[PDB]
Amino acid sequence: VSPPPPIADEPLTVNTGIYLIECYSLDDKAETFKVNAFLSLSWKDRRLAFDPVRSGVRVKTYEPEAIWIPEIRFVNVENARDADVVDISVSPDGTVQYLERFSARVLSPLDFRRYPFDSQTLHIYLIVRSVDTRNIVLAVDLEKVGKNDDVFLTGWDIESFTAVVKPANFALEDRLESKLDYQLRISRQYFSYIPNIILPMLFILFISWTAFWSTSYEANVTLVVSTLIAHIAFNILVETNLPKTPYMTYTGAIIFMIYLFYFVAVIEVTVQHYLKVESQPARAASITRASRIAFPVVFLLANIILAFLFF
Amino acid sequence: VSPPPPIADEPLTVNTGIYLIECYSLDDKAETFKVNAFLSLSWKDRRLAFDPVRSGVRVKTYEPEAIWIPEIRFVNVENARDADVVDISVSPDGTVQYLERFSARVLSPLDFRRYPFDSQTLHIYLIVRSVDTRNIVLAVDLEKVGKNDDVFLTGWDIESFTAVVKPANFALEDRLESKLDYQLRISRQYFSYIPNIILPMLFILFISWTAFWSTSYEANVTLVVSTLIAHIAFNILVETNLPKTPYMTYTGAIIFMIYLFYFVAVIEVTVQHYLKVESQPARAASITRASRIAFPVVFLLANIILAFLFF
Amino acid sequence: VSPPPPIADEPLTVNTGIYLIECYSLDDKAETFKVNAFLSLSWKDRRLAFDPVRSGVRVKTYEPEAIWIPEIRFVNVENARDADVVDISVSPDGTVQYLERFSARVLSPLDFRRYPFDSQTLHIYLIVRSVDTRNIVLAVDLEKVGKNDDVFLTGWDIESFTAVVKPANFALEDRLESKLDYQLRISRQYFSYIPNIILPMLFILFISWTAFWSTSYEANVTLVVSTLIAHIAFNILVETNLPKTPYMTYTGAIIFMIYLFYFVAVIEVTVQHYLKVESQPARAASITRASRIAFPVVFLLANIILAFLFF
Amino acid sequence: VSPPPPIADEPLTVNTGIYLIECYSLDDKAETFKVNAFLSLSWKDRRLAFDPVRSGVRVKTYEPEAIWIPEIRFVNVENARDADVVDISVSPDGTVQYLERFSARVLSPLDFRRYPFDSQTLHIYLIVRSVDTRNIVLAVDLEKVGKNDDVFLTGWDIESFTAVVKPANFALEDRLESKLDYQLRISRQYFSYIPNIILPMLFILFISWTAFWSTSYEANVTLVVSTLIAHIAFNILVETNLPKTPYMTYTGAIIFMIYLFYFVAVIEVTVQHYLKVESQPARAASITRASRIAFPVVFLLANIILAFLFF
Amino acid sequence: VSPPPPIADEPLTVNTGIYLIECYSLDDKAETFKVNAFLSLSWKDRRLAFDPVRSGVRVKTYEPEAIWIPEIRFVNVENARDADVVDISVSPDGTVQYLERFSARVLSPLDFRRYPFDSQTLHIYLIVRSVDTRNIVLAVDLEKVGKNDDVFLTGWDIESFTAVVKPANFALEDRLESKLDYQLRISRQYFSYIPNIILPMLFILFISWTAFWSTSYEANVTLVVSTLIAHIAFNILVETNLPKTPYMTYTGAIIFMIYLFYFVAVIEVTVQHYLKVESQPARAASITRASRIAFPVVFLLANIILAFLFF
Ligand SMILES: CCCCCCCCCCCCCCO[C@@H]1O[C@H](CO)[C@@H](O[C@H]2O[C@H](CO)[C@@H](O)[C@H](O)[C@H]2O)[C@H](O)[C@H]1O
Ligand SMILES: CCCCCCCCCCCCCCO[C@@H]1O[C@H](CO)[C@@H](O[C@H]2O[C@H](CO)[C@@H](O)[C@H](O)[C@H]2O)[C@H](O)[C@H]1O
Ligand SMILES: CCCCCCCCCCCCCCO[C@@H]1O[C@H](CO)[C@@H](O[C@H]2O[C@H](CO)[C@@H](O)[C@H](O)[C@H]2O)[C@H](O)[C@H]1O
Ligand SMILES: CCCCCCCCCCCCCCO[C@@H]1O[C@H](CO)[C@@H](O[C@H]2O[C@H](CO)[C@@H](O)[C@H](O)[C@H]2O)[C@H](O)[C@H]1O
Ligand SMILES: CCCCCCCCCCCCCCO[C@@H]1O[C@H](CO)[C@@H](O[C@H]2O[C@H](CO)[C@@H](O)[C@H](O)[C@H]2O)[C@H](O)[C@H]1O
Ligand SMILES: CN[C@@]1(c2ccccc2Cl)CCCCC1=O
Ligand SMILES: CN[C@@]1(c2ccccc2Cl)CCCCC1=O
Ligand SMILES: CN[C@@]1(c2ccccc2Cl)CCCCC1=O
Ligand SMILES: CN[C@@]1(c2ccccc2Cl)CCCCC1=O
Ligand SMILES: CN[C@@]1(c2ccccc2Cl)CCCCC1=O
Repeated sequence: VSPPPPIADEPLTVNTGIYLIECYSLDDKAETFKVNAFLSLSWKDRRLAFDPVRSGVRVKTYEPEAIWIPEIRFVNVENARDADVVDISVSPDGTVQYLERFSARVLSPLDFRRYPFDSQTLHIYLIVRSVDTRNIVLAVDLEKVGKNDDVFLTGWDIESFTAVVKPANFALEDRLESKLDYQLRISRQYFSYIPNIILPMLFILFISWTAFWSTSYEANVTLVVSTLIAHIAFNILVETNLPKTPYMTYTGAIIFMIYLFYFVAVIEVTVQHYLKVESQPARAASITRASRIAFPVVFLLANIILAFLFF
Repeated sequence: VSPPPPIADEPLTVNTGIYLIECYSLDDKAETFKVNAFLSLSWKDRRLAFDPVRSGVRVKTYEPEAIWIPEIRFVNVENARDADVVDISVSPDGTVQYLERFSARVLSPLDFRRYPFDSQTLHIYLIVRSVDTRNIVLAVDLEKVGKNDDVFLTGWDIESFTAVVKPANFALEDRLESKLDYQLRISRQYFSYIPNIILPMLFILFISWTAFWSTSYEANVTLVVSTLIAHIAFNILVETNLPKTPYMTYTGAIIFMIYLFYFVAVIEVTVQHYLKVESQPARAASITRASRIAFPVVFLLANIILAFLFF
Repeated sequence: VSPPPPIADEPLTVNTGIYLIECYSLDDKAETFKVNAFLSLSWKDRRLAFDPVRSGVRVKTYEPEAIWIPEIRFVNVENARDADVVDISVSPDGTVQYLERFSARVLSPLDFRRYPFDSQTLHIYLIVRSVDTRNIVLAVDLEKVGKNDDVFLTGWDIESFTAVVKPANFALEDRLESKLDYQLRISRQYFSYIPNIILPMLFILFISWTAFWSTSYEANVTLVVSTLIAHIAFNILVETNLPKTPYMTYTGAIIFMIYLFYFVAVIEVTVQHYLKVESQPARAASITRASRIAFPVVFLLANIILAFLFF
Repeated sequence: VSPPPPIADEPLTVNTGIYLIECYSLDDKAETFKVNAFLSLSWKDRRLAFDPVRSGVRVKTYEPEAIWIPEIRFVNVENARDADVVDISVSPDGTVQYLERFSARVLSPLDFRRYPFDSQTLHIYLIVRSVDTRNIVLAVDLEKVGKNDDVFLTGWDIESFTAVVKPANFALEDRLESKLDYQLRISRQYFSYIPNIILPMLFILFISWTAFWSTSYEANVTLVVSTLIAHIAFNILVETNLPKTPYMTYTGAIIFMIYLFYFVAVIEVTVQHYLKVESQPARAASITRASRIAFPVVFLLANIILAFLFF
Repeated sequence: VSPPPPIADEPLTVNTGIYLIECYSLDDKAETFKVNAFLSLSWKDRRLAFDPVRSGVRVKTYEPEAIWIPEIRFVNVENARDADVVDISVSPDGTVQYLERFSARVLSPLDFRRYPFDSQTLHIYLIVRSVDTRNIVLAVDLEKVGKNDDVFLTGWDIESFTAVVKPANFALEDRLESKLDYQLRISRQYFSYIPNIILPMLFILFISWTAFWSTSYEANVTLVVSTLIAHIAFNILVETNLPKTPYMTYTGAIIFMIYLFYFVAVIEVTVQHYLKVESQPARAASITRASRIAFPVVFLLANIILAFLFF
């Protein structure tokens, strides 16, 4: 239990590898996911070397307390991960192969700008702090980095899991720290949002537009106000599935714009009635006649303009 | 505490058995259930053999630290299960009988396509990793696999609990791994969904169709829009009890279709009024007269077509 | 730490007693409650006997590790209970008095058929597994079974706490198991449901029936549809306080029936208007006149019939 | 580790003191709060006495395992409190000063009758069980009982924290138990309920009363039914912030009464229309004219009568 | 394991430093956030001093049990923090450098008066209790106080993290206590509240004001009551995101005021109809004509007055 000293003054390299067994619980509001994975570590501790011939074994086993093991920690987790050591195997030249299975709740932020058509890059950061008698550095053994074929992140498609090979070394409170960037890349499954949120929301909007083929204020006011309410619901529904971003989300813009198309419609519906009461069904009907086209056209127009600004 | 070595080079076979004591908390959104069960392990460690005559006992007891026990783990769990060792009993020939009682939260995905008339196969996967001095293989002792008669999974009927006898062996990071597939088969209890969701949803739809026996736009608009709102509620209610699937669920299709039957009805209700205002109660009433049949018939028609595509 | 051997071949009897200190968190959806209680155990381990005269003490103390203690476990709990040993007292003849204070979350199912006028029998099952060198059997020391006068289960009245004196012995995976049935009997406090759910729900229904003293379709449709909506709310409110039962609950029937009385009312309201438009205020008014009596009488009739089927 | 024996046969007195550092999470539905406090214990164990002169120290330190410490426990907590021993200090005459810092979730019931103008007395009960070789009794060292000035119970005003000096001694399962009653006295902060619940609820009610200055059934029905719905919302909102009491709460009565004033109003609104249709605007208008006064006066009357029965 | 004694009678100074790694879960209702940080401690324990020349090391390592470490605790946390010791490094003069990584849930109250345009000062209080053989005092090593550049508090902007250098010393139950005030300063990200809550709420209000350009009571009542309902929703939405303050929040005032502008509008809408029925379209229309200006002007007026009182 003290770090393997340098036959010189080289920094000690620890080889890391993560193999995801489960991803689950990608919580958008909290911006967390839960992982369940193999962590693999490898470094040379010459003090542990031995003879295959004399000792008679090709490889020797140790319990974690027996030998020095590098204090590797995750940077962006809620709590210290729950780890369970699975195997420590030393080879004759003093090469250690560490293997734990852990579970942690990771805290990587998401970009909601293109929601629900967004993609994310999840981050799991490995870090290790250098000790007083030598510098420890992390490196990625690509051979030991992966994920099993089952790994299903409910509601998301998993594109890739890779590590940035080059550690970011830097100084944190006196000693030096080595940080590795594992990257889980995912894209949201947009399908459900279509029949659940987007279409219904459009339907109630279209239903509102039939007031342009009506002359009854007593009824138009009921069409336009009733649906505006239904819209409010969908609005609230959506913003309870989402963290409060300081930027504007796509679904948020669309949802907000539609408020305008309701307010303008209530205006037109009111203007039209104001005329009819003053005996002007002529002016009214010419406005009402334009609305029937102006709305769907300015809508299908502005949506195009949003999509542009967003994709 | 080191694996029983081979009188040859055979792999060491561990015999497994799971006996469910409780299933509970089948959470559809998270796609998890909680289990509370006996895990039973059995293998031969010849080093532990003894004489009944001399030693005077037909069977000897050991504490878990005393002997080597195979590191068996669950693949698809949230966290390492909580286990409590109940008994370790060694027989004269060096046969070990291990028995723990554990509880875990298992993570097996569900298929919602036929919801709420769906059936699921829950999976509990046992795995064991081979050590450096021999290969460990899992096997199923059917005699030790079952569930007690109480085991009640609230809201589900339990059909069966069996294991696939043949382990999937494969290589994971250097060493070989042996994985067993225990399978809990359940079918959802569809009853409640009938008076709680399905019928009410139909009733409000039928109530909407009485606008076809009315000439009052001021009222039809109130019938059709008011119920469309009630429908929206049921829609939201249902989609908060369900994970966001990238496929279409039965209840989801039915619920989405009904939106169309609301939008078409608002159209007809509007068309009819447009005629009456132009003085055409003739054309109107002939359309309105067809609707009274076309709707219920196209509905009862399309539902049949869905059920088909789904079952 | 090995079981007291038989001066013969009798099974070892352990005397149990549970004394509830707290019940709390009766969760209807989950069908669990949380308990906080004394567990008391007593058995004879002759090896522990001693002389009062020589040893000078009337009774001797031991720490749990010092002596063999029977592995007693709860059958229907979420996780192994949290226990804290309070006292172990051995008397001269080798009689042990064990006493722990534990807390567990128990998993006993409820019957909702008569909800909210229902009563439940909660179950806490003690179990013990026989060891290889003798059979262990549980028994109830009634003197040590009870609950303190405070024990308040929020929202429920506690009728009784008793144990079934006769253990169910049976064989589970090789060895024999002894199971005791402690029974907590409770009845739901129905009062609040009256002003919170039941009356309001009736009031909105009665408010709907004033359409029978009206000839205005434009208004009846608003009365009947608006209240049907309010009803839907109460329906949803109630079914979020309740697990999804595969049987029909009382409140559920009542709530479902009322849907019918809304659908029929919308029919009558429509029929009446259809006549009036065809110039038939005569036929209309004779129907409308009957409704004013038929409804309240068929309602008060059918409710009686439900109560019957249910109580 | 065995209790200090009596130089006679006196019971051993343990002096207790609680000093709250944090109160937080007063959960009305669960009737729990969370505490974070100093527990202080003091008793005489003569075996521990020593000489200041020879030993050279005015006071000696011990680790909890070194000496016997009385098993003090909380009666009304969810789980055994988390404790962290801060200090054990023995004085020459064998006087022990124990000090832990703990946190627990306490389970004291609340009285909602005057909600939200209610006050509560929270209870923390210390208990200790007598051992076989002498009787232990609790007492309150007032000097060591208090709370820091910060202690802020979000949404409540803290009036006082005191202990009932006289322990309740009694026999529980063979041995004698000593129980102390610490009492945290709080009064609810009623302010927010005013602009959030009470006034809005009144406003929508007043808005409903403008139907008394209207002759339009088509509109009155919309005023009265629409607001009755808004009221239902506030009702539901309030009863989800509150446990289900078997008695009647103030806010509950007020909220329930208002249902009546809606049902009567719908009646009057209907009666008035019934007359007008029979050509009787005379009778109608005389009723409608009374309502304009009868309602506000019978309301402001009945509220006074409730407040009376409740305060 | 006993405190370093004074070469005199000076108090022992412990140097503290906190370096935030994660902030997350700022829960407004509970008034808590979760922290994940380095705690750094440093003090002189001369008993530990040694010779670099003889001993051959520039610095020596110890496990936490080996040496005396000051019992530093957080004042305002839910539970004793989870700590993991990262390093203990002793320098020849007996200077100790302690370093743990901890996570706690902190309990600092927020000021909602200017919500959602508010700023907060979060507090993390370190405390240490003096022992019987000397006084311990805390101090801030500024060099060891900070936060990494990632630290993202979802929905908030982080302005600063600093410590008040001067400890508050005071007496708590016999001994002296030293308390340090670490201060995390944050300002809320108000943006989202604009399109999500504030504008929608204004739009529905404006939509209500179109009743001033209408003469139809049957319709005005529907406009004004329908939107009052939508407003109620937003009100409820907002007050479920917020603790119940005994003071008035900005959003709360605005939301409450708007109720008045609904009640007055319903009055005017009623007054206008009352006149029209008495044949007075003259008086009506002069009132209605003023409203069209009075409302928007008294609104835009009063809002200015609130903003003033609040900022
Ligand atoms: C058009 C304008 C008006 C529109 C009206 C819209 C109405 C919207 C109302 C919807 C209310 C539904 C509230 C939540 O419903 C369910 O209530 C139950 C009561 O507790 C929840 O119980 C569950 O809790 C977990 C999630 O909270 C689940 O995963 C668990 O399995 C389950 O116990 C269910 O998960 C939860 O989904
Ligand atoms: C015609 C149709 C009628 C339509 C009207 C229906 C309106 C219904 C709206 C009801 C609002 C629902 C949300 C209530 O706000 C609060 O939301 C909080 C979560 O954001 C909840 O938080 C609480 O959770 C525990 C209960 O499970 C409490 O014990 C906790 O103390 C509290 O934090 C509160 O319990 C809960 O009261
Ligand atoms: C025009 C549209 C038609 C219908 C309009 C919408 C009507 C439906 C609105 C219903 C709102 C539901 C009120 C909030 O739900 C309840 O709030 C209570 C207080 O927060 C919940 O209390 C519970 O909290 C957990 C919820 O997950 C449960 O597990 C606990 O057992 C229980 O304490 C109840 O379990 C939970 O059912
Ligand atoms: C006329 C005035 C307007 C009237 C209409 C306004 C009514 C608007 C209806 C509001 C319906 C919202 C119901 C709650 O929906 C969902 O309830 C589920 C039940 O549990 C939630 O489930 C989730 O809860 C966590 C949030 O803390 C997530 O992080 C979890 O991953 C997820 O299980 C979802 O997050 C949550 O989005
Ligand atoms: C005329 C009848 C009235 C018209 C309709 C009445 C209004 C009905 C709309 C009320 C629905 C309000 C939604 C509540 O669900 C939300 O769910 C979110 C998660 O899905 C919550 O998120 C938060 O939950 C904790 C408890 O509030 C917070 O402290 C957490 O920080 C945050 O994650 C939000 O705080 C919580 O407000
Ligand atoms: C698809 N995931 C696998 C798996 C990998 C690691 C742990 C568990 C599993 Cl079930 C399944 C068996 C072949 C190997 C493989 O990749
Ligand atoms: C129905 N479950 C049982 C049970 C099995 C295992 C553990 C507890 C239980 Cl009460 C009940 C007693 C007979 C044996 C049996 O299968
Ligand atoms: C009512 N419960 C008591 C109690 C019993 C056991 C534990 C705590 C408590 Cl206060 C209160 C004191 C008299 C004895 C009794 O039954
Ligand atoms: C107001 N609470 C104090 C406090 C008391 C105990 C623990 C922490 C803290 Cl802050 C603050 C400093 C003066 C003493 C005091 O009462
Ligand atoms: C921005 N935060 C950093 C960081 C600091 C401490 C722990 C983890 C990390 Cl990731 C990232 C790498 C440069 C140093 C730094 O401040």
